[PDB]
Amino acid sequence: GAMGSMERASLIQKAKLAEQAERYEDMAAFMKGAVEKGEELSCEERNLLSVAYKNVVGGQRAAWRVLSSIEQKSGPEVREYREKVETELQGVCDTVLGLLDSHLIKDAESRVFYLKMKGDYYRYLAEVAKKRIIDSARSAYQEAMDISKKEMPPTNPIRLGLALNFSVFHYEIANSPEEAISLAKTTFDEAMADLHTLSEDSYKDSTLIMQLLRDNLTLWT
Amino acid sequence: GAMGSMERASLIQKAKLAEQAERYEDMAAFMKGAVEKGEELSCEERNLLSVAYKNVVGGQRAAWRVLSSIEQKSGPEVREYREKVETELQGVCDTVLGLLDSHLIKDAESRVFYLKMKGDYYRYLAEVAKKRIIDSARSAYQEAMDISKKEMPPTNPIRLGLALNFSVFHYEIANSPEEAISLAKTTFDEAMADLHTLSEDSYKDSTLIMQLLRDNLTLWT
Amino acid sequence: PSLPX
Amino acid sequence: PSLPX
Ligand SMILES: *N1CCC[C@H]1C(c1ccccc1)c1ccccc1
Ligand SMILES: *N1CCC[C@H]1C(c1ccccc1)c1ccccc1
Ligand SMILES: [Ca+2]
Ligand SMILES: [Ca+2]
Ligand SMILES: [Cl-]
Ligand SMILES: [Cl-]
Ligand code: NA
Ligand code: NA
Repeated sequence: GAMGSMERASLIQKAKLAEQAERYEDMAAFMKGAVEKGEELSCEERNLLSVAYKNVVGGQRAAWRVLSSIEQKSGPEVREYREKVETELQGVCDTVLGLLDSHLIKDAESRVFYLKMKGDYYRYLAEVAKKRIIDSARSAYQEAMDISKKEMPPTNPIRLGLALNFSVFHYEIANSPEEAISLAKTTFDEAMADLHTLSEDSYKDSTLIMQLLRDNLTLWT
Repeated sequence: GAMGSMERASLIQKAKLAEQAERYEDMAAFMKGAVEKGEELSCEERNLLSVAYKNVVGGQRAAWRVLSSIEQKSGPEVREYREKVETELQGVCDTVLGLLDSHLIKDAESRVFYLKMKGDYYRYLAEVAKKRIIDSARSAYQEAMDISKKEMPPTNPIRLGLALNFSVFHYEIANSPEEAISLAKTTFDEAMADLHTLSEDSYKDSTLIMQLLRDNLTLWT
Repeated sequence: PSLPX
Repeated sequence: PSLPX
């Protein structure tokens, strides 16, 4: 590995510097090297891995949507460049899914965290695809839902975030707005019903995500 | 070249798509390929080359300043990563200067345009260096000034932009605030004195840059 | 409109 | 505070 000679702690340190510098490609490479040391990631380290790669693919997805939009309005130049960006985007998704399967997927919260990630990056592959991909995303999301409902409180931010992204999967990908609405409403309603389970160290993230669930419900209705 | 098999017109077309997608690395690679076809760049194409590479190094410079600031406040991790970003930044500057010397530097406006670019990217190398670099920047800026004063009107945006960046060179690099102020004031005062030379196809850029000259004068005094 | 980060 | 673009 390109990061094989660097100590794990230095890779984490440099991932944090790259974040401060908004160098998310470097940040993703440092975290990949840390994962490849073979040790589990702490909560803080999981977030760094998520922040790093989600920013990389985010920029690629935004670029792909622009080029795809230009392509629909319509020489081979637009298609060719859209394909170039598409292939690069698929490469990053394959890298993340490879890390998840090879190192990270094996604590309920951590298991849900990584299964949510797998559903996200299969969802990103489905946006440009197929169905062999969507069923992989659903299977990952669904398994993550099963664990979170049994093991984590209804206000837990990982549980809430999983349901939000899973509901987006139902709406945008599966074209199933009914399942997207019921899930988002059930998630929000069950968080409010057991609002007392908010945690002192994560309530800001819980309330943030609860509001984002409400925002999507407002749009979808 | 990586772009050797692609037609010049398709490279220009894809540079414009990359700009729309904010894919400035791709945009810079496409324009480099266009330059390497050996034909002169039009006014529109010159701006694409400038937009592309200035955005690439801009992000690298911003990252370098963040890491350098962290380094001054202070393990070898910060220095090492700052050096990594520094080396990458120097690579892009060497690429641009290579294009300028090998293909582009040989119309008064175009000659000033490319000599201004050379001064900029030597200035960027001087920010991280030396003096063998600063004298190269000054020599490029000064030669560009000589041409613009003889060949171009005082409101011309390339002439104005050259003087603004050259004044910044005097202030931030050479630590010569007196030359920076007199040049910025002379440039602005001579633009106002001959304000009637504004061109129908570029007056928006002229007035924009005149205001930026005034803004810097306000700060420097 | 997925999870921001 | 150089030329923006
Ligand atoms: N974006 C930044 C932190 C991780 C990510 C989400 C998230 C990832 C995995 C599971 C649940 C949520 C996020 C977004 C906002 C607030 C907290 C977490
Ligand atoms: N930034 C975008 C267009 C080129 C560049 C400058 C500039 C480059 C070379 C010579 C003079 C100016 C610029 C900035 C604002 C408006 C016009 C040009
Ligand atoms: Ca209750
Ligand atoms: Ca006059
Ligand atoms: Cl292409
Ligand atoms: Cl490094
Ligand atoms: Na090793
Ligand atoms: Na060729």
